[PDB]
Amino acid sequence: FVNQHLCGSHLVEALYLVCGERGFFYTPK
Amino acid sequence: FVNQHLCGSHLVEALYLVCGERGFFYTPK
Amino acid sequence: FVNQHLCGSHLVEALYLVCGERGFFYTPK
Amino acid sequence: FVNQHLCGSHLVEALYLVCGERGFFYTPKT
Amino acid sequence: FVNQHLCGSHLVEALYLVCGERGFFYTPK
Amino acid sequence: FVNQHLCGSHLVEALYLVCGERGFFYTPK
Amino acid sequence: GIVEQCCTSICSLYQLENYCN
Amino acid sequence: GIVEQCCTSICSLYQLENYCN
Amino acid sequence: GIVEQCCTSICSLYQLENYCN
Amino acid sequence: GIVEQCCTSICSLYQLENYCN
Amino acid sequence: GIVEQCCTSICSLYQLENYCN
Amino acid sequence: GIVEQCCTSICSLYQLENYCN
Ligand SMILES: Cc1cccc(O)c1
Ligand SMILES: Cc1cccc(O)c1
Ligand SMILES: Cc1cccc(O)c1
Ligand SMILES: Cc1cccc(O)c1
Ligand SMILES: Cc1cccc(O)c1
Ligand SMILES: Cc1cccc(O)c1
Ligand SMILES: Cc1cccc(O)c1
Ligand SMILES: [Cl-]
Ligand SMILES: [Cl-]
Ligand code: NA
Ligand SMILES: [Zn+2]
Ligand SMILES: [Zn+2]
Repeated sequence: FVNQHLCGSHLVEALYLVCGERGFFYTPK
Repeated sequence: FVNQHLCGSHLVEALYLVCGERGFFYTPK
Repeated sequence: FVNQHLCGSHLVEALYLVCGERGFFYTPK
Repeated sequence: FVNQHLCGSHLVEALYLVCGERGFFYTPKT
Repeated sequence: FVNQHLCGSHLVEALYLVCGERGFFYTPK
Repeated sequence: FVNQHLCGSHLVEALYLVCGERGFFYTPK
Repeated sequence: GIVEQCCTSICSLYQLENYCN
Repeated sequence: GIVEQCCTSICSLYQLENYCN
Repeated sequence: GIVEQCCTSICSLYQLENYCN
Repeated sequence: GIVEQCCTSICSLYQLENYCN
Repeated sequence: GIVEQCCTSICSLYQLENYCN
Repeated sequence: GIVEQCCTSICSLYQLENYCN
């Protein structure tokens, strides 16, 4: 639902910063 | 490079929205 | 309502991306 | 260009906050 | 809570804009 | 260009994440 | 409108495009 | 704090300005 | 346009208010 | 997944790192 | 990579789709 | 200041902690 959708947008930003050069895969499920 | 860092942050948010349930991979490498 | 405020912030950014050169009106009401 | 694209993304968020309940109109047309 | 975490992320961006040259302190406690 | 404004916008969100409950201080100096 | 429709359940980008000018 | 004060009811710009330096 | 007016130099709150509905 | 794990309760930076490539 | 391809010049949402998995 | 130190060369999350309270 929308809450999970909003949370996910912030999660990918955090991963971007935390993972740096390593990169990351984002799998919502 | 900070300009690339900033661009990357926006790219990740664009990918999150465009890919949806499919998810995406962000490998800046 | 703050939840709606936060939802809107994200809607606005998605519209910016999806609408492109067409632009958009954000009319909460 | 990319710079204007990045700038615009922030402009819409500033307009969202500035305008509040009134809402706003965003057009990148020169 | 995550809702609080999400709300805070937006609050700091709003403070960044409203405070301008004055800057601000974000003290969640 | 508004590069310094854009940079600060991202710095603030990164500080929010990095600093947690300690919070942070943002001064555009 | 957009709020009633998209804050309640997830709108796809296609659905959001409806609100474009 | 600002969280308790602005995360349920929307704070106006003036209310936010109270947290500026 | 707004990008021309606000992306080279920063726009004031008053200048951004021009675009509110 | 990361949603289930981190959208109910807050994940630290260290825990998010668990999801990096 | 996506950086070289999309930060040097703008990528359409259609081009960004290449990075969905 | 943080702008002088972090807006040309990327500050590591480690470096950014210098600006925490
Ligand atoms: C992209 C987006 C943001 C917020 C709500 C939605 O339904 C969709
Ligand atoms: C602008 C803003 C963001 C988050 C909560 C608020 O009350 C106000
Ligand atoms: C990106 C941005 C935000 C606010 C004012 C501006 O002129 C530009
Ligand atoms: C940084 C962050 C964002 C969203 C959810 C989390 O648990 C953590
Ligand atoms: C949507 C988006 C963000 C940043 C760069 C791009 O080319 C495209
Ligand atoms: C390129 C693209 C992807 C998804 C929805 C759209 O309206 C456009
Ligand atoms: C995380 C971040 C944002 C902006 C500039 C930096 O050096 C680092
Ligand atoms: Cl949110
Ligand atoms: Cl930016
Ligand atoms: Na690895
Ligand atoms: Zn940006
Ligand atoms: Zn949010």
